[PDB]
Amino acid sequence: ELTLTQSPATLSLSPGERATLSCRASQSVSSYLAWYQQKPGQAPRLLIYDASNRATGIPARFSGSGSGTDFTLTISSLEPEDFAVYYCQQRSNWITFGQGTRLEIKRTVAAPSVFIFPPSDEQLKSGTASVVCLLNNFYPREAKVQWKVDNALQSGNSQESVTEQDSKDSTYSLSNTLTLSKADYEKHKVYACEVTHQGLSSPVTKSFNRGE
Amino acid sequence: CQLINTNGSWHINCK
Amino acid sequence: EVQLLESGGGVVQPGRSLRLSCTASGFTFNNYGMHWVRQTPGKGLEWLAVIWFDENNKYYADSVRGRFTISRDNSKNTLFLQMNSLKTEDTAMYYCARDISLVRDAFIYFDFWGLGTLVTVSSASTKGPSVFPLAPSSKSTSGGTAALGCLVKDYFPEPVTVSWNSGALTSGVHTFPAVLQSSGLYSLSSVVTVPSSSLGTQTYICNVNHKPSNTKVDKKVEPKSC
Ligand SMILES: [Ca+2]
Ligand SMILES: [Ca+2]
Ligand SMILES: [Ca+2]
Ligand SMILES: [Ca+2]
Ligand SMILES: [Ca+2]
Repeated sequence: ELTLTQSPATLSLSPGERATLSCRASQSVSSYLAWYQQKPGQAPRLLIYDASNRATGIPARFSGSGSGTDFTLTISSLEPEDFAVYYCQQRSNWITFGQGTRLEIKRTVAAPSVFIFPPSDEQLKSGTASVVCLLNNFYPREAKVQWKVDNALQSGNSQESVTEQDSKDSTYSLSNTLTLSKADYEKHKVYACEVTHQGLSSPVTKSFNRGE
Repeated sequence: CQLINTNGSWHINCK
Repeated sequence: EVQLLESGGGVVQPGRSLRLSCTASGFTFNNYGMHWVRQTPGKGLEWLAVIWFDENNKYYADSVRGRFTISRDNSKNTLFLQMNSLKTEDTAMYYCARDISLVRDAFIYFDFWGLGTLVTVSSASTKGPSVFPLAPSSKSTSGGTAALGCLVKDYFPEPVTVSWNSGALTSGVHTFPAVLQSSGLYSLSSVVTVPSSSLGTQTYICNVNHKPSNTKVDKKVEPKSC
């Protein structure tokens, strides 16, 4: 009944900068609003409730403001432990949460190293063929991967996943896997992964021909 | 004290 | 130190039951409202149920009302969630959470959370992964850099662990989050980048261990000499 919409989805900043996170409610919630922090593999932690009331033990650099439909969490000066996911939460009508704003480490643009891997021979006698494309240590995290079978764009047959931000170089890596039956794998011979990323001047293509 | 939900609205009543 | 610890999660099939426990210490349990909240990567945090000071005073979300039952035993400082008629979309991390419970000031906010217990609802059967090499190809930059890895395919449930050379090679490894395929089985890749001509000499082993199926594999990855 009340939807909380958070923005931005991702915020890229450095230690010491000011962070401003927004939460918008689909109808007024007065002040019945709370903010939570969550780090990977950990539970959320209460930061603010009743829109601006700082929870016990929460440092003073966290503050909340707003009322009605428009709210903001401000972190006055970021510390490295503050990089995490943040959720708002409403209790004016039942209980709902925003979808979260992810706070990540800003760094210079870095291009992905792109590698393509044909299916192993041992997998092909099982009768299925997976082609793996790896984008290694790139930044920012936005990147588009597209598979071309005999220079035909693929659709609906591949899955990808992305690493958490590297804690030493602050890059991301992405692995994308193309699943085909061997029978349809043997119909075609060139297989290509074309990746588009801010760090590459023009889309890069890494490929192989089947049987090599 | 009893926790009450009325069409989504929360309140506590104590007798 | 307030503490909440959930147990009872695990793998179960659609239509079956499961009961979660949440043990409380470090505060006067019977003075606080208590909640269950779940989280999925796909749709985030979802509140499920509340029980207040009186143990018969409860409310539920629409999507679990009548299938799940929240209860508390205050003599044991324990909170429970009875989960009947489970569906695949009940797969989540389930959190125990304490309500701030300040009748005069603020309530229906979650001032302490547990560690969470994982619930997987799935028709699938435990199955060890097939492990296939992601071979370092022979068309990479001599005097440069090359990537190789292991594809850990079709296993269930989570987790698997992967190491390289028994843990003596960690630098430059990325082990990716598993993805759930439409088969209902998981698949995962683990890769490592190393210099280019130490390929034809150096031995690279991925050590995959899937404890639910007691599958332990050490796969040797070797170049394709095209
Ligand atoms: Ca305060
Ligand atoms: Ca990482
Ligand atoms: Ca109200
Ligand atoms: Ca509901
Ligand atoms: Ca208040």
